Amino acid sequence: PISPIETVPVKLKPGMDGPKVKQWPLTEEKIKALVEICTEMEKEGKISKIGPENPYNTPVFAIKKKDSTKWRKLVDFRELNKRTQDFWEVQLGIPHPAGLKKKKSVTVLDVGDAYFSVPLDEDFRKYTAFTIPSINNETPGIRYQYNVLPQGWKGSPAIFQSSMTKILEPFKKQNPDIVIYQYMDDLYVGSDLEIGQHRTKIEELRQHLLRWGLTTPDKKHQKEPPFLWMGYELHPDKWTVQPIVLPEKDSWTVNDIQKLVGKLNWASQIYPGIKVRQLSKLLRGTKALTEVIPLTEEAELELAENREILKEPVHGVYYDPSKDLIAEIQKQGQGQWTYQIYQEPFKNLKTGKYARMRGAHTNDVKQLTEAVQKITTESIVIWGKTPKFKLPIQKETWETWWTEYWQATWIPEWEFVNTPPLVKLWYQLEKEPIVGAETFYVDGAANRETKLGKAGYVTNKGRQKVVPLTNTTNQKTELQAIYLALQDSGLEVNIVTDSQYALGIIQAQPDKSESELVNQIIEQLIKKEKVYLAWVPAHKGIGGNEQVDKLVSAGIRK
Amino acid sequence: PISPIETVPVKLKPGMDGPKVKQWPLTEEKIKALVEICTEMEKEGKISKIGPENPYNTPVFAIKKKDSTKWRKLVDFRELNKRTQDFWEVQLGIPHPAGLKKKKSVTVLDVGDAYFSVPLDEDFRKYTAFTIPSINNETPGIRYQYNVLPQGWKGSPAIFQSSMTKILEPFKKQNPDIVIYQYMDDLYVGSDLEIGQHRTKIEELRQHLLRWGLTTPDKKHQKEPPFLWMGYELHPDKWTVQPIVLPEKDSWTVNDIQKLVGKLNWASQIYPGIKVRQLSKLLRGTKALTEVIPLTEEAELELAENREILKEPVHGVYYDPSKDLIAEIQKQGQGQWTYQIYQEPFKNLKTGKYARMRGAHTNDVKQLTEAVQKITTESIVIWGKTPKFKLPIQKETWETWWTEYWQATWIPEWEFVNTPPLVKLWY
Ligand SMILES: Cc1cccc2c1nc(-c1c(F)cccc1F)n2Cc1c(F)cccc1F
Repeated sequence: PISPIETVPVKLKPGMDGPKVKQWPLTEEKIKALVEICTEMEKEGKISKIGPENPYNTPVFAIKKKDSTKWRKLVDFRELNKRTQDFWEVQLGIPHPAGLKKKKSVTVLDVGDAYFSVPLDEDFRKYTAFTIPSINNETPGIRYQYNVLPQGWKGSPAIFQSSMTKILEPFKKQNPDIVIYQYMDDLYVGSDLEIGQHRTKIEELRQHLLRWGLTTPDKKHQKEPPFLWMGYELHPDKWTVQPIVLPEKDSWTVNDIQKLVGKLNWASQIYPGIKVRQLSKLLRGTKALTEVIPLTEEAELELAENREILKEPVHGVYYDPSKDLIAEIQKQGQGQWTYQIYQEPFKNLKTGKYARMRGAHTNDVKQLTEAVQKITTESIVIWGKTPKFKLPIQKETWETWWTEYWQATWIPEWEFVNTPPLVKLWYQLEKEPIVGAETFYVDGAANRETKLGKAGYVTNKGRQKVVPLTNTTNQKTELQAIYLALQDSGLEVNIVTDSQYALGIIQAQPDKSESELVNQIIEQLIKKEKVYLAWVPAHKGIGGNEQVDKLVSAGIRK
Repeated sequence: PISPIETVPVKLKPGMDGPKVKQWPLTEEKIKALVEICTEMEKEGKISKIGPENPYNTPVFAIKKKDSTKWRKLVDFRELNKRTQDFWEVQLGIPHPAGLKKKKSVTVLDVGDAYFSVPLDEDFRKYTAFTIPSINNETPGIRYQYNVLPQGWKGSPAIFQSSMTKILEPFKKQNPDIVIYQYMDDLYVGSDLEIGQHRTKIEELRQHLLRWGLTTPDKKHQKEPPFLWMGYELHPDKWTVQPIVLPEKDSWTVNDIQKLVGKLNWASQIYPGIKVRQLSKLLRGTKALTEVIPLTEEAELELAENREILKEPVHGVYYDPSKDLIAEIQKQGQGQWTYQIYQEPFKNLKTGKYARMRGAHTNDVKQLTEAVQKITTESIVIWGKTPKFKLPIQKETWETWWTEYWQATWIPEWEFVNTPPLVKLWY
């Protein structure tokens, strides 16, 4: 029925006008299909006849499926929607199962003919006029306009939710122990009453809605838990992701790898361990959709391993405000981190991962702090507060690093949890030129056009080396130089460079890079007792720039 | 109550439409405070619940007032300000008194409550809409729009200006020496009197306003022996820019001079005209780093000379009111942060440093929030406008904690840097 609800005043974008789209006459097969429907809708108030004074029109269609015994009126509003004002975005935020609080009893209620029960703003009705096409030429023109929320208009979900929320208050004002969640046309009612005293309330609510014209066909609220909503499987005391069936193909198209990674990410919010490192690398293409991106060998062990974890289903629990929130993080591989949030010993609230592809060079600690940050934001959205962290890092390691890092940082309450691998700084640079230690004046340089370069050094003791390199850049050579010095020096060395690039990468104390050169260099530093790096202005002739920068003339010059 | 006043018609800057900014997620504690504050505002007719036909949005936050007595709602009108006030910088602009910086003492008084009594033009309310968020997206969000001039919107002071100038007359006559400047929700009061006389004319002023209606929060360092300096008193005298030191040594090592050739090679961008001609030659050999090599006289002539070209500033001083002020901050050492305000790179209109060492509130984010609020207050005093900061911090960390140590009623424009500065140790 039509509710005595107040109508929300609607309006067209500034300087626009009602649609005037053209509708192709249709098979007289479906012109009778419509008339039957519209006659029943008109009887019920939903629509009304007016076409003389109504200069607008929206196309109307008709579709019937054997998966039914009747027809279906369908109207294409996409032109009216183009000229209808904006509304307060319905809801760009869905709850997350792990943040729902333990309830004793839940009951979803379907509220079907939602929209046709809510009136539409008198002044806007005229812009909804559709026209039913006559048999042949016997066209007097039968046209109707809506008096309620149209099934595909832009403001229907918003105006419906708003109206439903006002209908509910005089009812939740009298029934304080009942909590209600709105979603599309579903009402989920929750409470802490004995299932007996609960079904009585659900009935009162049904009668309340019934007085407002809204029907809850659900007699007794006959909906079935587990509830399946937004890809979730929700039980009365546990939730989980809906079944994840990873296909088994012989050849994978770039599109098949996506849906694959898609599911693997979705499942990661509760299955500990899922890995996406290699199945994700593959998609490094410029123009591809069917490009038979050939599955690699490492990407092959990954897909198998996730299939193994997906083996036995896992469940997570709901939230209890009286307990604490805790999140633990452990290092998975290189660049990958996993974590779980819980209130108790072994029943996770939710799971998750964090990977870092920020260019390529980052520090194990910098990554941990980032992981802590990503979790913190999530907790704030889901539970309204921050968890206590359990982290595989010693208060000393951490403090040494933040105290010396150029960026300001923060991390809530956290405790150490000894669990390998353990986060730590594999090497520290000295802050003062070492005395007695040899001094290497390092230099490198490549020819951009030819890709031929050289790396070298000259020490104070007269030691010299120059090695020719092919297929290189001014940055590989600049690091090759530092690498040669580290290779020919004793356990304590003083190195001088002109390169701000190389000084930065190393000062950042990286550990397991996506470059074997930097890994070769890292492996050296760790082996050294004391290393001290220093930087001086590139092309402004210094000792290093005059001696170490002239031996590079055994190729290209100027 | 029922105090009718014709409303000043406010209009958006043509072409532009109302704001639609996303509301950051808030903690339950802060949400509870917002709904309590907001419910009172609604009984008093200050704000009204709105429907879905209003698509606009402006972020809201909750911050603690002085001493942490109780919560305060802070509306982030940066976007709305940019869509309006930029042309309420023209139509109802408020002139900036160039002598406020010369005063010996400046107090800052919160005069924001005044606004809540002047009704806002009805066709503009719509644009002030804000949403108190819901935890975990369980409920829609409570939605309101303002019925009266709001507090952090630059049009409020532009409109109350009339009432202000009037209320203040009797006092500007009895006190022609004292400079008074209004910025957003604050009154900036400056004089050259003694800190004991000044603090006296300030509460004289407080009572004059109160005598006429407006209110203003009280101190704590006079009657109840409150361990705190909460009532802002600045002294634009001690303000100076000389963090550019050169190491004064007796034993010059190769390392030492190398660094010096470096700092001097950077300084060379700010002050065209200082070169390392002679120093960049005593380093022409490939010697051990730690090998003393006490400068040749020619060098000492270049070092001595440079030690000076610094204290003598560049042209630079060209404050173009048509440009924006940019502020960069660099985490220095332990509890120390340097900063530079400019409009064109390497042409500093001002430089400084800030410090309250990591011990009591040994937090990084807390210091950064403090330095951002000090650098801003200074800019309001000297140029009558706030700067856009380049904060060395991760965006999300900052968006999560800024509002935990924030004590000011305005919010500056900001952005984040991810690349280390090699402008770090050079001051
Ligand atoms: C413990 C529990 C398990 C399964 C579904 C549940 C649930 N609690 C609510 C709930 C709520 F948390 C607040 C108000 C009314 C409620 F019914 N819903 C319903 C529900 C949601 F609240 C969100 C998404 C799906 C859903 F089924």
